[PDB]
Amino acid sequence: ATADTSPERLAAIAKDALGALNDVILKHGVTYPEYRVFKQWLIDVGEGGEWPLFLDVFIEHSVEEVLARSRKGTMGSIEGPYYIENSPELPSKCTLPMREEDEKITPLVFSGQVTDLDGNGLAGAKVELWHADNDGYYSQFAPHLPEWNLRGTIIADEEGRYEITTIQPAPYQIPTDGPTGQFIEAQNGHPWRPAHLHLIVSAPGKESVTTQLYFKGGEWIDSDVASATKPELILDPKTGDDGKNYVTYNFVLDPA
Amino acid sequence: ATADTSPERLAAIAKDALGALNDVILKHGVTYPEYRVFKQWLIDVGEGGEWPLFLDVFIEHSVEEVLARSRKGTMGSIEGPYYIENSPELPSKCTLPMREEDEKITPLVFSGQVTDLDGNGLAGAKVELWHADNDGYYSQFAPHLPEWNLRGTIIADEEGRYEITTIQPAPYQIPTDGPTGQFIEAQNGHPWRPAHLHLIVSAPGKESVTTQLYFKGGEWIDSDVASATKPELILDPKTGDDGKNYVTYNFVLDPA
Ligand SMILES: Oc1cc(Cl)c(Cl)cc1O
Ligand SMILES: Oc1cc(Cl)c(Cl)cc1O
Ligand SMILES: [Fe+3]
Ligand SMILES: [Fe+3]
Repeated sequence: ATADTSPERLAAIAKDALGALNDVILKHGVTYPEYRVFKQWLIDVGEGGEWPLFLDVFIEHSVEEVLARSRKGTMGSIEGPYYIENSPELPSKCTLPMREEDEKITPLVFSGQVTDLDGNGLAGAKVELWHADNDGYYSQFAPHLPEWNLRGTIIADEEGRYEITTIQPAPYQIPTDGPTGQFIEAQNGHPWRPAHLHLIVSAPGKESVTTQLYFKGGEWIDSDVASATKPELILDPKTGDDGKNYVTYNFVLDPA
Repeated sequence: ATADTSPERLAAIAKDALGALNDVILKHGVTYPEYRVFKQWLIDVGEGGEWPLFLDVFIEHSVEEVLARSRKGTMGSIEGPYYIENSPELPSKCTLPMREEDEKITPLVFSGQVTDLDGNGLAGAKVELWHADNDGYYSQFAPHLPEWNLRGTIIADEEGRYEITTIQPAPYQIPTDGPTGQFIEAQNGHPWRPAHLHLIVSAPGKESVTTQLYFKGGEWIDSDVASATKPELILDPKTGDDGKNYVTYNFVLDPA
C-alpha cells in the first residue's frame, strides 16, 4: 500500500495524533503500570494478527466518514476485514453459493436497481455481496466453509436490476479472548456488531461504493461496536406467503 | 504486566484516545490509501519488534511527566528500551566495565551524593548506570559487546557518595530502516537522541528515580526525538590536567 502524502502533511497528522495521545495520558494521569500494560497489549494485537480487526472496528468508520463528504450517492459504510476480491460471478437473478447447513434458514430475497445521480439505470453493473452465515462465520475465515459460501459478484441486467436470494446473516461477535476482545471486556463493553450484508457496487465510469445493510429490529443496531451503522442503511424486509423475507434496495453511484 | 485500572477508568481513557484519533482523521481528511498505509505500518511495527522503541520515543515522556507531579526530588526522565536489571555491583569508587575499543575514549569521572529531601545523605544507596559506547551501541543489544559493557550497579558509601569513571556516550540514532525510522524519514525528521547517561537511583525506604543526564553543548539537546531532555539534567563537565572530564551530580530521593 502506498499513499501520496507529503512529508508536511504526514508531519502535521503525526503531530496532532501523538500530541492528542500524550494529552490523554496527561489528562488521565496514566501510570507506569498502565503504560506497561498498554505496551504489552500493542505487542499482543500484532502477535494475534488483529491489526485489521482492531482498526476496522475502532478507526475505519472515521475514514468512511471523510470519504462520505465527497459522495452524493448511496451511503457508504466500512469495508471491515472480511472482503475478498474476485468472488464468482452470478446472473442478475441468482442465489448466493451456500451449504445445506444454510438452506434451513429462512431465505432473504434481495432486489433492486443500480442507477446514477439523475436516476438513470446502469448497464454492466456489478454487486459484490458478502456476509456471514447463521453461525456468524465468514468463508475463508472459517476452515469448515466452502471458500465462496455467501460470496458472489452479481451481474446486474441492462436496466441495472438484480434479484439475489440468500439468508439473513447472524449478528457478528468479536472473539472475546483476543487482544481486541480483551480490550472490550476490560472496559465492560459488548463485542457485537448487528447482522449485516456487505456490498461493493460498481459500474462503467462510476465510482464504486462500499456499504453495509442492516435489519430493522435487529439486536445491536443501536450499539454497533464498530460505529458503522447508519439509519439510511437499515432494511425492513416483508414476509411473503412462501414465508421468505423480501426486501428492495436501490444503489445510486457517483461518477468516477 | 498488570494494572489496577477500573473498567470505568479504562472506558474513559479509551473513549478520549479513540475519539481523539478519529478527530485527527476528520480534521485532516485522512484517505483510504492513507488508512491502508497506516494499517500496514502498525503491522510492520509489531513484526519488527519495535513497539518498545516507538512507544518509549513518542509516548513515555508523557508518562514520566505524570509521575513527575508526585515527586519533589531530582528530575526524572524516561527509562527508554535499553535498561537491564541486576547489572554487577561495584564499589562507591569504581570504573564501569568496558572494552579496549572503549579505553581510548576520553574518560568521564562522575561524582556526587545521594540524599533525601532535607539533604540528609543516604547509606545503602545504589546507582544503576547504563549508557551507550562511542559507537552508540548498548550491551545486550549489540552481539559484539560484553554483556555488561558500560552497565553497573554502584554501591554508594555511608554518606551516599560515589565516584564512577566511564566514558561519554555518543548520541543515539534510531535505525532508519525500521518502521519507526521510516515513520521519522517520511515526515522529514531527525532520528537522533542527544548523548545521555541513564540512571536508576534507589535507597532504603526511598522511592527510586529513573533519570537521564545530558552534556552541555551536545548535539540534539535542542531536538531530542524522544522529547526526554530537561534543562535540569544537563551536565557541564570540566576538563582536568589528566585530560579527563569531571562532573559532579547529586541525587535527591523522595520517601517511599
Ligand atoms: O465486517 C465486519 C467489520 C468489523 Cl469491524 C467486524 Cl468486528 C465484523 C465484521 O463482520
Ligand atoms: O534510552 C533510549 C530511549 C530511546 Cl526512546 C531511544 Cl530512541 C534511545 C535510547 O537510548
Ligand atoms: Fe461483516
Ligand atoms: Fe539510551
